[PDB]
Amino acid sequence: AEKLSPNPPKLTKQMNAIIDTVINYKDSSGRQLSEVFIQLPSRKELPEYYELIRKPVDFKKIKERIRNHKYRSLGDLEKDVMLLCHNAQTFNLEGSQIYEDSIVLQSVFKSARQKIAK
Amino acid sequence: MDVFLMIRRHKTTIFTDAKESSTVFELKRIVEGILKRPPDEQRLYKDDQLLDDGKTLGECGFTSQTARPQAPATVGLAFRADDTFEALCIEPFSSPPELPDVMK
Amino acid sequence: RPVLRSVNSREPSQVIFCNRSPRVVLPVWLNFDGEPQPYPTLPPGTGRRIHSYRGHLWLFRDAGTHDGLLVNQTELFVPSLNVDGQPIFANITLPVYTLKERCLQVVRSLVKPENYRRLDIVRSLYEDLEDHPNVQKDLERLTQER
Amino acid sequence: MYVKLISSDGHEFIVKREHALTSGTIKAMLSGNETNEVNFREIPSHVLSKVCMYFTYKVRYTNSSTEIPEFPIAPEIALELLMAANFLDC
Ligand SMILES: Cc1ncsc1-c1ccc(CNC(=O)[C@@H]2C[C@@H](O)CN2C(=O)[C@@H](NC(=O)C2(F)CC2)C(C)(C)C)c(OCCc2ccc(CN3CCN(c4cc(-c5ccccc5O)nnc4N)CC3)cc2)c1
Repeated sequence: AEKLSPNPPKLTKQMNAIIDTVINYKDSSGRQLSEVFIQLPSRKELPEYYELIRKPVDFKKIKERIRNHKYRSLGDLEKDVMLLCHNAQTFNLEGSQIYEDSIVLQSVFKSARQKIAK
Repeated sequence: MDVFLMIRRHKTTIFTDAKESSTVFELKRIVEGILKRPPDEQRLYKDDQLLDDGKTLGECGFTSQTARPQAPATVGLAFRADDTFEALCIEPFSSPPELPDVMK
Repeated sequence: RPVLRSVNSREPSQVIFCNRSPRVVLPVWLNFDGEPQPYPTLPPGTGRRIHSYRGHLWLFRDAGTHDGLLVNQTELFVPSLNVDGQPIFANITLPVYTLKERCLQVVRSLVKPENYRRLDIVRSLYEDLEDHPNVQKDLERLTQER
Repeated sequence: MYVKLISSDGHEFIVKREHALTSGTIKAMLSGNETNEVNFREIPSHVLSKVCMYFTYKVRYTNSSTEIPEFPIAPEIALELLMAANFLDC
């Protein structure tokens, strides 16, 4: 029950480098692939998303759980970013730009993470 | 390629259409059907320059570009009666009133 | 559940929106509840491959005046399911407006609605200028047709 | 085949019958054995000529597979054209 203590500053500095690379990423057309994923629609805007998508999460919440040390390792962070991307993929299905954007944001995450200078 | 003309004489204006490869003589046949005057009895103009039997409307400048259904091109018409040649005369349309200040 | 609505059929369908008109086109997607959703505009002559879904209603207006436009010569657009790997083409064109409607459009574009009634025209035309084109009025007429 | 349309200042506009029948008012005036000429003592030259241009534009681009262009109306004739259109029902 020492779950109060924060993550070591080097770990928080690492997570924020990865999630900033993902969110700031632009394709060769200068388009910010992550913008649609920053914040989820409201249940009244899009109830069909919450009917189907069952564990909802956006980058707003992901980068929140970094501030408050909910993720205890880089793997805990990857589990949500993959869940975010898979949520978008199962709701919109292949053939949609949002699907294919989340394919790429998955790739950027693993490139950004595989940059460990350690 | 359809071209859309506005054949004008004095205070008569004929609305008709032809093809860009249609001939000036072929307008004169269309005008003969409407005004009952054979091709020899009529002279077609495009801004003071006499038009030419045997020439296509495209070669006279009438294209899909310049003679559009919503903005037809003008062809001047003058008649010949035996030895008499009237001058080409096209009376102007009426002028519009000045804009109400509501718009301007 | 309105009669003019999109069906929540999770069946993807590629569609090519092509604005072949001189207007700035506002595509309007009809909700699953038949509610109009405005989508990003298209400059004149512009086209874009668009991902949509089978059984979804689409509608197209002038983005500035909400004048009604045509899609494949009809007012409504529904994508079929794509046959093999072939996008469905949506040709967006002007309609042949009545002479009266086109005049109303131009007078509406020059006279601000405050001065509609300052124009010295038959008073049955004041109310014609005030009947601005919008999506709900078209949905009402297009619905009652079926 | 061709019908005559006179303005208030005497200009004669000869158009196809199927073109002039675009107007509902003109359709009633015509064939109401059948009529070939119509006179309008309250529509000027610069309005009918533009009215007749709309007839050409309607018949050509109605049910067309082409790219439909905008019908142009200069500001100085919009009002007169509006009641001309309202009167002719077209
Ligand atoms: C370029 C261009 N030029 C002129 S028009 C145009 C253009 C055309 C199309 C699109 C995108 N395509 C669509 O929206 C198609 C069209 C129609 O069939 C309906 N539809 C759908 O996806 C529906 N989905 C479905 O029916 C299903 F998926 C169930 C099958 C819907 C609207 C999501 C209910 C576009 O896109 C740019 C404009 C545009 C369009 C819509 C929106 C608002 N959205 C709504 C919700 N959305 C989503 C967020 C997340 C999500 C969010 C945060 C975190 C994790 C997440 O998984 N996941 N899924 C979403 N659909 C965010 C923004 C914003 C911008 C631009």
